[PDB]
Amino acid sequence: FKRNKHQQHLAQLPKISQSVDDVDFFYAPADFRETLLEKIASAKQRICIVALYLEQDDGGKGILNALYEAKRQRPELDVRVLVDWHRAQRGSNTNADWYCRMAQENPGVDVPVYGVPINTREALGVLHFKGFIIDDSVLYSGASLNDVYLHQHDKYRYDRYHLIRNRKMSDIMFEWVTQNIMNGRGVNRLDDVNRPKSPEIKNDIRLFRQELRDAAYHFQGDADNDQLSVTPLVGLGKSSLLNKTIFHLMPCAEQKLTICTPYFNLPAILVRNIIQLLREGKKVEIIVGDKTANDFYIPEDEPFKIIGALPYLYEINLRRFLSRLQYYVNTDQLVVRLWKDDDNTYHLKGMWVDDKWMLITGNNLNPRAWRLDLENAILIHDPQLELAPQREKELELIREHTTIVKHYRDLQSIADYPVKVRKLIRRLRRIRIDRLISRIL
Amino acid sequence: KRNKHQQHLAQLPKISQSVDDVDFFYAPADFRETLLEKIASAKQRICIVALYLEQDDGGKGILNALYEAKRQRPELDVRVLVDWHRAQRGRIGAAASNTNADWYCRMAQENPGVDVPVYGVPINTREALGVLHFKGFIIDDSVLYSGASLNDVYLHQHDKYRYDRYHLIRNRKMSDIMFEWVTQNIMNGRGVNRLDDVNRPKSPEIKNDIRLFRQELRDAAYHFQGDADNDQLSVTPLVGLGKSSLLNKTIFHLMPCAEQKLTICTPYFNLPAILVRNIIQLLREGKKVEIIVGDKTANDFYIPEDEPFKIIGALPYLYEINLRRFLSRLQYYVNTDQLVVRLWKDDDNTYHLKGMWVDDKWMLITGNNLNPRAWRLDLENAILIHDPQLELAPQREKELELIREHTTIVKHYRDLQSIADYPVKVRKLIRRLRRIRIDRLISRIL
Amino acid sequence: RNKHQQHLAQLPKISQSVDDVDFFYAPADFRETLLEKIASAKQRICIVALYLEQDDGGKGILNALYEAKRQRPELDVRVLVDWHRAQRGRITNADWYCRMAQENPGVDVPVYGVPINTREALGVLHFKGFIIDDSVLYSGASLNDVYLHQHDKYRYDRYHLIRNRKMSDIMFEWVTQNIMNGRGVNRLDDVNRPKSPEIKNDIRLFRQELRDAAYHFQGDADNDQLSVTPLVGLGKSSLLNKTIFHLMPCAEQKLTICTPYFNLPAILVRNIIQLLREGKKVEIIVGDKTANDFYIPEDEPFKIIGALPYLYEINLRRFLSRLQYYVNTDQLVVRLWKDDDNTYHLKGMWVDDKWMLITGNNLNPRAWRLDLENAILIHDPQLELAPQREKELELIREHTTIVKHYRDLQSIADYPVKVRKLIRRLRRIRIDRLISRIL
Repeated sequence: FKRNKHQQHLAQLPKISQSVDDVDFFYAPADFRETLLEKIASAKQRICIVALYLEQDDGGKGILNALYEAKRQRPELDVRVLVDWHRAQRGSNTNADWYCRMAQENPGVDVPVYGVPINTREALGVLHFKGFIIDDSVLYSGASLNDVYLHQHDKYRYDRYHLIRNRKMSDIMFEWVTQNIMNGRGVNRLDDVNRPKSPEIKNDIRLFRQELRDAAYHFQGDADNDQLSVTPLVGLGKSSLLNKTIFHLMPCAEQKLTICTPYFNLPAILVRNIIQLLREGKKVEIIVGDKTANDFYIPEDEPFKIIGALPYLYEINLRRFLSRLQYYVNTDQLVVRLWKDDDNTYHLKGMWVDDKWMLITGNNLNPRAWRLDLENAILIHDPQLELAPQREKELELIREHTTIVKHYRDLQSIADYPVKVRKLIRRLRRIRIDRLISRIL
Repeated sequence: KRNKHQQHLAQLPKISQSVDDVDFFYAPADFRETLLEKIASAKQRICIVALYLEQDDGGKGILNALYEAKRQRPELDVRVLVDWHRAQRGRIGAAASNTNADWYCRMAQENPGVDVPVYGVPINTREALGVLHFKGFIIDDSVLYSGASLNDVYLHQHDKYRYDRYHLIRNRKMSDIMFEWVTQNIMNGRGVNRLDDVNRPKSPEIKNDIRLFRQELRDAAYHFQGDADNDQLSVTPLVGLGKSSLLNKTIFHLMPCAEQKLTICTPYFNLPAILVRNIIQLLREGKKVEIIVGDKTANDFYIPEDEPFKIIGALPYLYEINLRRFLSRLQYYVNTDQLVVRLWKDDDNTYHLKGMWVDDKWMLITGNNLNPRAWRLDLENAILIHDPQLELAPQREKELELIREHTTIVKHYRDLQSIADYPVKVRKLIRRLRRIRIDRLISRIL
Repeated sequence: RNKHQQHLAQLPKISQSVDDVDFFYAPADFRETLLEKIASAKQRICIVALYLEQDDGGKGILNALYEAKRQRPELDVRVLVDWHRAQRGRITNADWYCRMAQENPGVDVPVYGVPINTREALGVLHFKGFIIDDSVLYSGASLNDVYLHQHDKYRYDRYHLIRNRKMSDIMFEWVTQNIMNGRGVNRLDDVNRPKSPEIKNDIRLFRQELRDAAYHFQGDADNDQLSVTPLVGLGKSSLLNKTIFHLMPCAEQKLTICTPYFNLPAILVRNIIQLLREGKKVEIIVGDKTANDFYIPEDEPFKIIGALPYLYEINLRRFLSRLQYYVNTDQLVVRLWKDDDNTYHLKGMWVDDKWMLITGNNLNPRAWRLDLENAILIHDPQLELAPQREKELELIREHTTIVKHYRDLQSIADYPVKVRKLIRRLRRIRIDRLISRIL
């Protein structure tokens, strides 16, 4: 009788109904900045800002000042900021130190900044939960809050920006954050000068992480599969509902799958899916950054550092992949795009399934995100093509700064790389550490 | 003044039990009929846990009786739980075909409206590393407890049988504890998946779910308050996974409490060293030990010497080698009439007896094969009957009478064939295995 | 469920094996069984009776007790009887208990007197039970010639042996704590035993302690299996009395009652009438006046006490009179037991085929307020005792006439002259009503 197990998974997802008028796309980091400030000013009930980090720079200051200002003008407003515990406490003078100063320089005005530790050490888990919850809306982006993400000062970091007004969804997400994160073990205020040091809360974090391993949104679906819907998703570790949905989503492409990821480093299981689609005669588009649009890339004139080898390693991944699937490139089934715009940086994430599904997420679609980090998403089901104008405009602009790679040879090989890079990579591959690196970054 | 072993048993929580509410059955056919009878007359719930439920006449009989009872009483809570991996393959070496899970799907389609869910329990990511050896048919306020799975031979459909043990125990509290434990830990556990769903996942897709599930199971135990002292008839349900389970500890402590005699049934003689050490201590203390195992020919992997030999048909021989090695070392105790080893054999019927008798006072009924596999890898359970007043004596004795009826006593280890006496292909295979020391590995995984 | 079934459903119940319940059908068998169990006892013998008489029958039992204690000095032997009854003739035993103790030095068989009230007429020890190891041999019988059918004349009672560790423990332990170690219990084998007035205040405090002494134990058995529930009570609101009250309305088919002296309290009569109205059946088995132990043949010199059998007959006739309609519809059946000059002492209650109350309770106002009473309640929902239940009722009925009409019972006019005059005198001043509340 029934459909294949992949469509079944998606058909039976709980779905919240959504008005087309209540979904607003933004196409540029500057618009995103201004929208965030506007919504902070006009907020009436609550502001919940979850980000990887909020930087002690002009961009980040702008946001924190706007938060203090909104709380001053409406002291009944429920303002919370949640960032990664470990990231906020490292580069000299840290963000956490700055959050402390801010709280002292603004007495009476209550703007709590909580640090979420997803694991005992940064390398083993970070807060990749995304969402600015403002009243009945969620402004959802992969962006953290700093100069480049907000396009202060002339250089930018490209992300995606969607405002979704939806009482039920925002409640579900606000409430989930309240119970599981804010009131979770081992969450600790970063605006407290006496905040513990990581070792002191090590055991709290272990128990916290286990609590998170099966924390999921719980809500009843109110929408069928014939109408515009949104489905919030959250996950930590291999068997999360998010990861399962990402896995099942890809095979439902009857025509074409599109993927954005900053660092091309797909887990094997998602690669196998890609290859199956290509074999079934479908289309697959993959939009990644050029090595030079990576934020770790160091110009060849400057002093080379160890970390500036990452963009090269991601290129090697892309070139190996393309190499194996050049046949499908030639049939115009597989399309790989390299984004590049002077020395601006690329941070696009997401998944398009035909014209019907749009995953917006913080998920970099790499092994790290699949096991270690706390990830979330919104899954937009648009079976009636109501978002078609905006979907198409967004893809138009994403592609605008892209080259299509028509041949794996168009990508530089290790031989073409600078000498220090070349030596480093050969050393790494000798002892097989390249494989480990790709599982932790 | 009590030794640590008796202390362990004295302090076990125990549920009280009426002698009138314990019914033994002595033959696989009676067990079949009793199961069908209880399915018909069930009023509230039927929970069938088995290793497998086979797509054969015997298994069909049972599944049809389940559908029929649910049709006549739609409020009845019917569940079937079998091993995830076992349900999705043929028997070993036989021509891969339609699996049980495929059949469970057909059944559900051919009986719309009638809700008889069949769940697959994966105890580990691969069959060889954990199977569902939990046992129990929970029907209302009773548990019909056997080692038997549901197929032709276990149920003595069609003239050939597989000998197991069969006890019906009516006890509200115990059945509740077992029904509730299954509900929470298994049925609602991670990585349990319906086998009557045509779209059921494949093992690799749920691999991580199964890993987390197994860890949850590693310390899942019955929790209940004992209502009975050590002067009255009691039952104590036990469940375990892995070396330090409460079951395993109870089995370990149980054996030394034999003031007179310990009796053991196991299908495959392959005792872990720790249980062997206990046996030897009993023999040294001057006590008696009876061990009832199958002859090699009563093993279900045994292949008649006329037929084409296959690799798997070496297992009965390996179990015999284990028995012969054991007896060899303890021949002194055989001679003093302390150690008694029995070989069961009845034409080409097969032997699947499990359990432990401690004097006339304790009776462990279990699915536990008492081998290293059961000790570490599989999800095992039991009921421990404490009968300090000898109220079950008629039935206990009748059961042992009939078990022994098809047995030879082995008076000398030499009465067992040596490798030299075995068929040529067998002999060559075994010598090859022992050369590279794989015999030791085999005995820890089967 | 209605409140009556609910009461019974929620009673704590001890499980019981059908193999461990043995009925006996005749007083002689009961004697022999008692002696057998005394011989073979290994741990304890606790004999509670109204009295143990200084006659051949009673001697037999006391000698068997001394003998068993001689052969096993570690055996815990106790005898408990009524304090007041043991220290008088019929209308003393204690003196005899003293002699026995002196004639058997070294052998420790203590005889305790239990006073349930300061005067006999206001409370007697109607607790019943011979507790022997893990069994209770339960009868209404005291220990004397007729109860034990020594010497050719007998007193009909009921006899059940129930092997059950838990129940016997509960009963043995309850006796230990509440009676044996109770205030105002005193040894009757002591020549220097106090006189009632000296312990009067002890008895008052004792009685108050007894007013809410009840068995405390956890039920181990559901309502789908054979069970036993020990019950004990003193006074109107005891658990026993409540259970007797609730038991009767649970009869879906038929209620059977034995009582030696027909003198039901009004509340139990009202229940009976409700059953009859609901269309159910009620069987009542009592003694003929001549099977009463106070009955004096009409040739012999009449004495005041020999009026009691007549008063019980008047009660029966008044009851039947009011319910003759139900006699006619074959719902109400009244049986008179009579076997030459043997006497009748049957007590109990059958509810359908499912419940059997065995008790010392005469089901009269005295037993309801004044005396220390107990019982065992057998629940047999699976009809496992059906052979024995039916055999017992068969033999009980064997010496019975069915009363088909209240007029078949003699009226006061038909009674001997001295009786007739006495009764008319009593009813003139309304003392008949008082008598029925104290005997």
